[PDB]
Amino acid sequence: LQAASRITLRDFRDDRNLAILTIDDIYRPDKTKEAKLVFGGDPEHPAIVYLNNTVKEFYIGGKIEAVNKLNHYDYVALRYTPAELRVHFDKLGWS
Amino acid sequence: LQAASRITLRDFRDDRNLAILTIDDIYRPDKTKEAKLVFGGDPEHPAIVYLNNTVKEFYIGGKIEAVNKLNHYDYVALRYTPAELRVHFDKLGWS
Amino acid sequence: PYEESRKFARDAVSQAGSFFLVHVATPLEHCEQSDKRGIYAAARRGEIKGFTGVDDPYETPEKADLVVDFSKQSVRSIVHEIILVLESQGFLERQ
Repeated sequence: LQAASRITLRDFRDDRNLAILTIDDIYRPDKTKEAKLVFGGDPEHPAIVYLNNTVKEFYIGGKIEAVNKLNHYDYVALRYTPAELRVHFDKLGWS
Repeated sequence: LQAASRITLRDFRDDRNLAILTIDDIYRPDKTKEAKLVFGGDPEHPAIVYLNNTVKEFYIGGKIEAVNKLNHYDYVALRYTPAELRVHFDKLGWS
Repeated sequence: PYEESRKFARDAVSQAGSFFLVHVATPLEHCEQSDKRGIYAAARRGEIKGFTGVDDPYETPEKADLVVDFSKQSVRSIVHEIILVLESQGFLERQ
């Protein structure tokens, strides 16, 4: 992986390819600062425990290209994209 | 009005501009042939009696360009375009 | 992989309720090409003995209640075909 590299972002539930990310950069974020400024700093804060124990060493940044929408098989009728909700509000004249 | 003429198609219910028809011709239909082979014939038939009494002497051909959707204020939830219905059948896995 | 087995399961289960055999008839080539775990690869090179499709047979179903192809149809569409059979036999008379 490297600047300019094109990677595929796969779904773990069903190995579906969702998008191609084109790498801008590959950097080492300082998690202590992230945990401090964004989440408060408390070591027991969920987001922090997650940032310390699950998040990996580096962050990959890059514009995204969409190939497929994630697949959900539950309550499709309640799942709205911002475009859909916008079309809906609009039809009913909701302002 | 002659071929190449750009007309605005208006909605009588609210005087909204709906489509712009760019003429291809302005011929005058054999309302007898039509009414016989196309609608079966018989001088009574609803379409025939409409054809003869309400339809004007000549038809104006010409492809169309969409300028406004056409405002209905009843049962918007039940009003579907072929696009809308195709998207719905697709979200539900309907084959 | 074997007709004898599937027939057994069908008879065992029928004693207590209904049984539906759905043959996910996805073609082998498709399965191998999409294999992202290298099991077909290993089996091809002898790292695994008698692997179905490679060194062991797959007795194709003959009277499957429903035949599907993961290469030709999406999952929601396949799930839905299955739901349609159930619906049509009165199993799903909903709440």
